[PDB]
Amino acid sequence: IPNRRVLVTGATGLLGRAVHKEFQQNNWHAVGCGFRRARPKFEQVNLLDSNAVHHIIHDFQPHVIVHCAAERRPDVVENQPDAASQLNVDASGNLAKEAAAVGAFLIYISSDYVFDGTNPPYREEDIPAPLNLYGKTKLDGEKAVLENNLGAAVLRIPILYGEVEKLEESAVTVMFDKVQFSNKSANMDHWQQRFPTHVKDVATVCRQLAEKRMLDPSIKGTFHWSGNEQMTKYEMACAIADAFNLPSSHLRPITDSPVLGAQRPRNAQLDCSKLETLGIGQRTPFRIGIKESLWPFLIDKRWRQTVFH
Amino acid sequence: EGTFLFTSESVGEGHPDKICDQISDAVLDAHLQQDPDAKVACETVAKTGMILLAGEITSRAAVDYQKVVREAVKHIGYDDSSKGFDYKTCNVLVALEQQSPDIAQGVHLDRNEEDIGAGDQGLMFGYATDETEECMPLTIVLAHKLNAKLAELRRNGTLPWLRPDSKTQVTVQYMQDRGAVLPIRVHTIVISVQHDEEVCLDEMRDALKEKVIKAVVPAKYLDEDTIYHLQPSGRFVIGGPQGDAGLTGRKIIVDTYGGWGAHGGGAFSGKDYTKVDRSAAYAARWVAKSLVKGGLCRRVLVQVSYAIGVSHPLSISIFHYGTSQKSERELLEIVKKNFDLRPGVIVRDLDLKKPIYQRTAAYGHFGRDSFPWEVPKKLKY
Amino acid sequence: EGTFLFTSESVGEGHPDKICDQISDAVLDAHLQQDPDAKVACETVAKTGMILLAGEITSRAAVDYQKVVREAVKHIGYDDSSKGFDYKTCNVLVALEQQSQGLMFGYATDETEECMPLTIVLAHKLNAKLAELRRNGTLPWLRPDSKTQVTVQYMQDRGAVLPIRVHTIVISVQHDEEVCLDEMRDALKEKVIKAVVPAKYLDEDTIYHLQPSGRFVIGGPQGDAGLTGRKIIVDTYGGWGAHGGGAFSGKDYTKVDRSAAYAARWVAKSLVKGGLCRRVLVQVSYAIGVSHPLSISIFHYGTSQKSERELLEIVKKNFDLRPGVIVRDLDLKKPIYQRTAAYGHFGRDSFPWEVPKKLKY
Ligand SMILES: Nc1ncnc2c1ncn2[C@@H]1O[C@H](CO)[C@@H](O)[C@H]1O
Ligand SMILES: [Mg+2]
Repeated sequence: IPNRRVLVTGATGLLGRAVHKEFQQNNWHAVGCGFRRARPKFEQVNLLDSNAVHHIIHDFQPHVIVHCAAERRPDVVENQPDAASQLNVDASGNLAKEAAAVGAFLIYISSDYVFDGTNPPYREEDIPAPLNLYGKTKLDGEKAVLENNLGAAVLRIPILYGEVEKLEESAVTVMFDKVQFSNKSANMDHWQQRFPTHVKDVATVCRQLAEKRMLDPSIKGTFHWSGNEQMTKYEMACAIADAFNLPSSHLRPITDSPVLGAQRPRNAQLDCSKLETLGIGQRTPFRIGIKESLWPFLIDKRWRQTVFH
Repeated sequence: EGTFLFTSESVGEGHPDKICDQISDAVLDAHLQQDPDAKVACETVAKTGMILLAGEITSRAAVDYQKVVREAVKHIGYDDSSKGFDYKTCNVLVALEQQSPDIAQGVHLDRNEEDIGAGDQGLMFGYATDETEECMPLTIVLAHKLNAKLAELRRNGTLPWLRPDSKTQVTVQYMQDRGAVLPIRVHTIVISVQHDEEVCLDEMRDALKEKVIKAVVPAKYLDEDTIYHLQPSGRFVIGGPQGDAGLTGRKIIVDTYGGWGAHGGGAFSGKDYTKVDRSAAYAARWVAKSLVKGGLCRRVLVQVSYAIGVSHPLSISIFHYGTSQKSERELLEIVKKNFDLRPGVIVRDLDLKKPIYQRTAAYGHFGRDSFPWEVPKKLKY
Repeated sequence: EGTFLFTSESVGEGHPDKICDQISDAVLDAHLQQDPDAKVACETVAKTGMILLAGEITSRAAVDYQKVVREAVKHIGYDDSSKGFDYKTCNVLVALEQQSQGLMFGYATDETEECMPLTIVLAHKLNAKLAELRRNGTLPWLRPDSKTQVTVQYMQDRGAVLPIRVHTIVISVQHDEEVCLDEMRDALKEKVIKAVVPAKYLDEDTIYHLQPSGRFVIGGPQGDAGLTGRKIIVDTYGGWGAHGGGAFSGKDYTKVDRSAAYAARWVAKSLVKGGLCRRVLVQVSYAIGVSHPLSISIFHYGTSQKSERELLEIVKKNFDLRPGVIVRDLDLKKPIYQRTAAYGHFGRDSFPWEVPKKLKY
């Protein structure tokens, strides 16, 4: 059982599962937690509960703490704002309080939606200006984390995909049914520019970063990472089709801005020099990662996924 | 949200049906220490004060059926009137004919070992699942370890009011995951067990929960809502063969996968490799385990079938429960390219002439340490 | 293609493990006629010239075990010592001890008329057809011990399974030493297989393993010992479905292992015939302290457009699965169990649990 200890919040979720695992299988003692339904694999915690959080930090004494749990769906934020702010910003705070009060290295996972996408590619120290509320809540997190912990690291990250359990876990993986039903025609956004990023890559950067900070206390502040294949939500759908040897034709590419899309940033691309400099980072090809991530939701496989023959 | 309960039960060394599986297998071992090529279909029957052997053995061994049978019963632990059965004084009856000559000249006589035909027809299955290290389904696994623990502590001294006869049922609450299953929590546990007259329920129940269950079932699956039913309907010394009947080969779901996957009716115990009911059922398990471990599927169901006198099996079929990225045809084609499931070959791969079968006759034949069939094969493809 | 194989087996009345299954239910019938509340658990053991009976009974009925055991062994057709066994000469030992949770499955499938998997129904029916041709006379060289295996090629498809064709057929059946090896195999093809397996499934490509043992003159108890409850998968869904472990024959209706198995099957065969799903498995979890099931899980293999949510709801209206109710509906005190003890339990029109309840939902 390794010496270094790492806490991974939101480990029930897509991104946290990968970080927990990358850290663990590269010789760390790694503890995951989440309210959602942590048990039996993880520890159960309500991040809004001060003591629940305080307890498992002061009983675990972690040197690195990665913070993935948050309200991520941009729509749900504008539906329930009282809560989204409470979890993205406040929890982040309390976590950052308890983090530096245990001498621990907080890595707050953030988001490209803190930018407006009017002048890409965006660098670490460029001027944030979100267009939507999720955009702003991930940003207010960054404050609440830095104001309560000099030497915590913010790590901004684009749209995520990866080895999901339910297609809704990623805005990439959802389109899948729309790609397999070659009979039904389906529209796809061709306006907004994206950079899909595999969470197992993100988890790699997350560990890579943390370890250097175990030697070098200058590792801190804000960082960008991102996969560098640039695609629309439509272009994704056709690489997914092609990756699985499927027709992408029933896919109509709509090129107009969505009717909510003056409040969704066009190309909020990240410049990953800051990290690339320190030689951090993994970039699994989309064409591969997405095929690794989706074959369990192939219909023919999906049919045979019962409990008994 | 698509989540289910499942239950597997297990019985312990001195449950009548499992004394017969044990004794029968003990008679198999007797013959194999002397004549490794023994033909054995020993079936045991156990009622009040009786052990009857019935069947067909053909072997150059010379075997003291009285000694063998009673040493098995002794080992199991019945040794006084008070306990309900006694090795020193039980009746032992031996009705053991030779192997039908028609079967021998249809199966193995005049044939090279490798080219031996199936010892009879039928279907076998092989199951495997990623839900546990041991690669078995958690229900049956826990079920067995509870009965194993009871013995350990009866035998090692640390709870010497115990007796051989026991029955554990483990209910688990599950979740589906892209074809695989996920043990979430233990819903219910039950432990009937035989004891002597000088203990109170409240002291046994306390012991069962803290010395056995708590030290077998990982804390992570237990919670404050997990039901325990320790000594369910009270006192229990009417146990073992007393007021009973017991037959070899009646606890086959328990011997195998606890009700998961599938079974083709094959009683294992009291049989040698030539009887595919057993050898191919191990081969099947080896196959499927080697595919889960190998890393191709996450859980898989295998089926072989043979016909009497025919080495190359008549059917082979894989069901990977939607869990592999490869097709089922692709896995089948691997299995053919890596295994060879004639009995004359399997005997060699899984070393099935060794007198160690009696181990198997309790606590399940699968998911267990040191068995040949449980050591996955590295696969070329 | 996206196809697969699936083998099931079945055994004739004379097969010694099944001999015992029958004699055990025979004893249960003898008691029920005199005492419907009689509580019975009877193991039967068969070997070269010996029928042994074992285990506890509680009843009012007094029963001539000599008579039961012999009239059954005659009906099966073991009549001369030329055959290995004879109802007239065999020993009958009796060792009965007489005074005065649960998890079961039911499975049904639309792949055949009887709502059983093709494989096992052809296995069953091949043996039944031998019993016929031995009893009528038309094949006089047959004897009562038999075993069929029927491997079918299948086509997975939107949940349910379509029998394409009959891949491999095994029949081994005990014969006399007058008839040559040929006349048999030839007759097995034309008199038996031809009569059972629908013309549409057979072809040049089909495989026949007929008397693959060469000789099969020694059989019945003489060839292999026989014990009650050693064909549980033959008795039910021959490779398909799922099984708890409950052997049936010899037990009476107070053991839910038997009773609920019929209830759970009834419930299934209702649903397939009633259109609510093409294929189905009914898991019925009984609890200690609860006379009702604690849980019912309904895997319909995606062959339904109604949710599993829904189907569970249709069951709790239409059925009543506490033991005390099932004994009533299926009438399980009627001494009729010896007719279940061969040729499968689930899949014949005769039985209470095989007439699909009209589902008002
Ligand atoms: N010589 C034989 N050839 C083929 N099958 C047999 C033979 N003898 C017995 N059997 C059948 O197979 C079983 C034992 O292998 C018996 O119960 C019987 O039904
Ligand atoms: Mg058997």
